Amino acid sequence: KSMKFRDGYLISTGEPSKRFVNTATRSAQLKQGVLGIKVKIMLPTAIDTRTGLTSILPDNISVLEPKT
Amino acid sequence: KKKKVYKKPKKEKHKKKKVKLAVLKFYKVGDDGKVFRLKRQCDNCAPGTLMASHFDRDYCGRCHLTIMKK
RNA sequence: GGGGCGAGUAUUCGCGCAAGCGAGAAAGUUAAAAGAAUUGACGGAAGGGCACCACCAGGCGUGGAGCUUGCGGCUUAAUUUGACUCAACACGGGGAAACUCACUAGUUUAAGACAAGAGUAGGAUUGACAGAUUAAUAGCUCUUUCUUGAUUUCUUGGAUGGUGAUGCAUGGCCGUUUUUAGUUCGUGAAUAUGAUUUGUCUGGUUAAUUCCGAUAACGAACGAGAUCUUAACCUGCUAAUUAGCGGCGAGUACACGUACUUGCUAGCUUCUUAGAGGAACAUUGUGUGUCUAACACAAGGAAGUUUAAGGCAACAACAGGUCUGUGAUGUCCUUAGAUGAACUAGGCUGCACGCGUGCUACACUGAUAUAUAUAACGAGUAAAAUAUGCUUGCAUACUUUUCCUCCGCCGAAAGGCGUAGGUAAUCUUUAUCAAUAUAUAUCGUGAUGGGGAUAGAUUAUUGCAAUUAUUAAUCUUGAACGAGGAAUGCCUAGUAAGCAUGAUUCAUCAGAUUGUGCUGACUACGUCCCUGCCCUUUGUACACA
Ligand SMILES: [Mg+2]
Ligand SMILES: [Mg+2]
Ligand SMILES: [Mg+2]
Ligand SMILES: [Mg+2]
Ligand SMILES: [Mg+2]
Ligand SMILES: [Mg+2]
Ligand SMILES: [Mg+2]
Ligand SMILES: [Mg+2]
Ligand SMILES: [Mg+2]
Ligand SMILES: [Mg+2]
Ligand SMILES: [Mg+2]
Ligand SMILES: [Mg+2]
Ligand SMILES: [Mg+2]
Ligand SMILES: [Mg+2]
Ligand SMILES: [Mg+2]
Ligand SMILES: [Mg+2]
Ligand SMILES: [Mg+2]
Ligand SMILES: [Mg+2]
Ligand SMILES: [Mg+2]
Ligand SMILES: [Mg+2]
Ligand SMILES: [Mg+2]
Ligand SMILES: [Mg+2]
Repeated sequence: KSMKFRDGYLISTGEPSKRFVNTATRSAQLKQGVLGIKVKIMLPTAIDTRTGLTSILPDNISVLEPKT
Repeated sequence: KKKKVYKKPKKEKHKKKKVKLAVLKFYKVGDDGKVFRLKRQCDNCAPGTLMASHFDRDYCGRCHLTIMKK
């Protein structure tokens, strides 16, 4: 069987999903077989760029407030 | 796939026949006529490496140098 | 009226011309039969949509012949094995002479941890010349009799290895549904039981649950989009080597500057290379549409089907494939006459036949022979091998060589011998490493100078080894085939088709994959008729559907 446990927000496709996500796989030998472990963490909007500089997200268009 | 068919018994392994205190047959000493070598000594091996007295030749068991009797 | 079959059956009585009607059991057997809703799946029910793995208008074919290659079947000592609609069948990177190797016939080996007992220095055990014996130069075994020194050997446990079984015990990875457009949550409402609904929709629009809008719903999240890589534009910016152009001299010939060779080295970036930027938004005009969301045509422009091609890929699944990729792994087998590891030979390729992917053709819009002109993506350097003292072996430089190979000589050719450069924008070698093309001549509708299967003979190279013929070279031989029946595949622009080439495998071998360039069409600008997938209503006694 498989069991999934989620929380929050996660991305799957595109180039951002390879920058902002951290992934690992491990296995544990129990008495009656092998179990696979798979962890995926999206970093808190923290990713330097290929032209290295702290980026944010390719999906946002905040509009600034006029000075008053 | 099938179990073997054994019609011929096993090839036997090589045992080495044992002689008790064979060295006392290599040197013997009388009262007169002191110690006398009974086999003969090698040529390029450190002294005391004796060689076999075969039916028609002499054989060194350590370097395999063969000298033909005639 | 009192769970379902047995059963409105048996027996008996009344009534009837008969058919039959009205009252009406028991033994035995059974865990459910039965009512109404909900979600899905299915329909030879009704509507609506999408798509050259669907069709329409067409191109080129395949299916028919010879042959190359994979799969069944037969055969064999063995012809090792997994996968069988799409989604098995030039797939397992699977082009096997040995090795690989898992199959057939033989023969060796210990590279059997550790613990306990035995055996033993008055010797546990190891190795071997000669003759026999073996395919064998495995002392494998035997005769014979020397060497060796506690490393080993025998017994009982206990480990170890295994291309041995189980993908229906698992991990990981991959394929498919599906490259479609889908999936979920908070609060509110339907509740006044519930499984569950709505939000997620009649309509218009888009490649798209993409948008506009209607509205018991108001808002959010993944997927789509955005993002990333390559291509197309820039005489504007930043640069000049292992890139070019230009500048200055000396020549060789011509015409009164042109072509080529050569020594040297003001400046510049068009050509070559590669970093940063910019550029398209449907801009402007005209039409259709609720004048919204959008669509079509024209002008400009390098570019107006999101400009072209790709990579990534939600929720949920399949008893899909793989334990023959793995010091990923559970269980079961086996472990000295081994199912461990090797060595010799053989098989995987055996041929009355059936099926899939392909290569070569059936000629004149051609075949043969000469000549002219012209690409893009690539790759490249512990062993054996060449030289003194010694009788096919030893000691010797790791001083040369092993990969791509220019050039010179020899040979019809394949190839051989001698010598450069290159660990590479520097050399091979690319202001060019191909073939379709183009020009001129011969042949002349004749299975023909089309086609090139099948056979004979000789010669080279790789390799320890070429027989069942590794590959290549020369002469000879010269089969079917005259456009392919029923069926069926791919495809909309620098695309189909035709034409060749670099890499992967690789000691030697491509009719195979995976990339690259060269020549370059016809037909549509649609539809729901066939096939497939999706949505709505509807029926259901289906839910392994
Ligand atoms: Mg995308
Ligand atoms: Mg009853
Ligand atoms: Mg029922
Ligand atoms: Mg079809
Ligand atoms: Mg048609
Ligand atoms: Mg053809
Ligand atoms: Mg055929
Ligand atoms: Mg095949
Ligand atoms: Mg086969
Ligand atoms: Mg071969
Ligand atoms: Mg294994
Ligand atoms: Mg499976
Ligand atoms: Mg699996
Ligand atoms: Mg719903
Ligand atoms: Mg330039
Ligand atoms: Mg394995
Ligand atoms: Mg073998
Ligand atoms: Mg085969
Ligand atoms: Mg002929
Ligand atoms: Mg011919
Ligand atoms: Mg292949
Ligand atoms: Mg249809």
